[PDB]
Amino acid sequence: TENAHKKADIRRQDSRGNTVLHALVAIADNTRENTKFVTKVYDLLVIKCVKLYPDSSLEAIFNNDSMSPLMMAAKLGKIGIFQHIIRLEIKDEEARHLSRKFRDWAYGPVYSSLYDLSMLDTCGEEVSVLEILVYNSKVENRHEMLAVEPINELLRDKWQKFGAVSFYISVVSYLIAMIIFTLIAYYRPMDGTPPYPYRTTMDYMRLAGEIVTLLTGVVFFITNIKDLFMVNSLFIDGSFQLLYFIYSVLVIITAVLYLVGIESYLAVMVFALVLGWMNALYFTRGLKLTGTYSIMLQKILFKDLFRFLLVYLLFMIGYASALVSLLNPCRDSSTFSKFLLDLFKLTIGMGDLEMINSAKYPAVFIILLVTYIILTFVLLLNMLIALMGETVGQVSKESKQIWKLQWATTILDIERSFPVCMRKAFRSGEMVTVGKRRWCFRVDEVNWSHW
Amino acid sequence: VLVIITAVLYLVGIESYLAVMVFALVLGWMNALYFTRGLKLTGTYSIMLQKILFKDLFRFLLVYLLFMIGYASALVSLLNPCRDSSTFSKFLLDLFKLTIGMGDLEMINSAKYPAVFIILLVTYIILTFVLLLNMLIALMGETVGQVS
Amino acid sequence: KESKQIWKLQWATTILDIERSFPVCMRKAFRSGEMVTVGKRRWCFRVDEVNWSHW
Repeated sequence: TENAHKKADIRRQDSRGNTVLHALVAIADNTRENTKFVTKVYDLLVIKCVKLYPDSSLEAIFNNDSMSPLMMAAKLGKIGIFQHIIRLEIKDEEARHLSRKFRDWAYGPVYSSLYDLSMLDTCGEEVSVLEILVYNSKVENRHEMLAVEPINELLRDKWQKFGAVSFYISVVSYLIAMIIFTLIAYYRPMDGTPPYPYRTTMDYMRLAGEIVTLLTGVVFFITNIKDLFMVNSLFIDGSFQLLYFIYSVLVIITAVLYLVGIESYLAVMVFALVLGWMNALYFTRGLKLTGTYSIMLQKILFKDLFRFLLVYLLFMIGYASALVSLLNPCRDSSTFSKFLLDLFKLTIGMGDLEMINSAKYPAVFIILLVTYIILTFVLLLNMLIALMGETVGQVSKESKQIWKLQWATTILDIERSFPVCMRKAFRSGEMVTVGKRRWCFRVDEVNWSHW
Repeated sequence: VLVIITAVLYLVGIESYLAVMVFALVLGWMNALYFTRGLKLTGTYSIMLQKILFKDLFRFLLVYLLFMIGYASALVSLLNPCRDSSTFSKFLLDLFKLTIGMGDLEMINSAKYPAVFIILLVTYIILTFVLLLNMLIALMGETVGQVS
Repeated sequence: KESKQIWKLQWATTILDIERSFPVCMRKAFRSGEMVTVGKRRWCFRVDEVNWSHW
């Protein structure tokens, strides 16, 4: 840096557009020794950058991906360089305007620290630190990395302002979807021959409600099966998502049955109406912030019972389609309806069959039915072993990791939902004029030492 | 529960109250078998469990009975012609029998609409089977971390 | 303890049973390790390390 022939420009990038600080982040192995000296060099360079260049700060220079060294440390999952940039308080008094941690007032036992929300909550900027902590970083250390000092309180800021509001809208917006469906059901003409001529304007009004009700079930149906291939118990516990799925299944079944021409759609249609008002009983919990261990369990409960239903129904269709292929003489195209009807009844145990006479081939019907029990009984035990093989070893760690992660994940999805006008309204942090003014955040402390 | 049910039935006018009345009498002398333990002072881990067992099975019964009343009251509303006021007694009687599996029904003929009756009954199993697993997950999601 | 023992054991157990399955001709093909001429040459294996001590 200081020489007599030619100096070294600290601001110089590379072919990757990275400066001297970014290489320090890239080698910052989260160990004992390596987290030590990188904090020494990081303080050394920036002060030297200010002393040689008072106009520009070395942190300001971005990359080919427009990344600060603080922005980069979230990507590569670095902690030691992360916790030092956040806890940045420089004694040099010339590189002071870029210091991060401050001391407001020190009335004895109570210290008033002050962290800047410079890049943590980018209100009207491109991309934030906190967004990369949630949306982009795939490093395991993101559970620890959210447990740094300001972000543990920064996430509690916008949770207190947006959590109670967004939850109450979700309760009302579900009630809107129910009252629509009540007006559909009780105002049906009910002749016995569905569908209907949709020419009456006062019947055209309730016709619009089928667009609202059905497509809401369709969106919930196709996104979750995509989310399976590719349980937010904060608001509503994970038992609701399975139950609302069963609500979603019965709607699209209902939509078929009056388009087939069978007038018995009315039983299923009011059936889901009973559940939907009784699904509202999960709204009475309020809001949950303390993580239990059953939260990770109910994902796998939803993961495999949906697999349990599809392995059921494909087997019932497949075995029914199998038995039609045995029929070499003509057989009739209406037999597959009668195979599948007589096949569902056996699993329940109705015994109201139409084709299959168990008195005809008894020694075969039993040994298929006995093995059908054994197939189903093991798939039930695959549920319990997958739960017992989960609640033992590392559930003591991960259930307090994803719960912290999902709590941070949802509140930023709420943050993306608001427009840019309402974004500036409930913004945390205050303007505190320090130096020779910024949007920093007030943090309280209590300490009995340091006298 | 069986006492207040008993008190209704001889005020309705139905003389079959006598079965339920002596039924709870059998339990009450057999409930005395929990008196033989003595007194417990050492805490086990099942003590906090049995609160949630009582917490949710009471919820499990109310989510049952409100669903049975609600679906029975639903099917009366389908009846646009006159229907009769005594049909709701016959809907609810023929609806309890399906969950047990008596098959002694009076109105609902499963031979009439078989493809609908099954897929409602299959989904009725799936509704009940998950609510049973909500018991076990709430117990397994309790006896691990901080129950110690 | 044991679930992270037999899982390590069975992971090693199966891959050697796969190794017994190939003939002697295909055995030499995907052989790990390299010839590094050391001394006054052998089939050794390269291992990386990272250490900030030892200066």
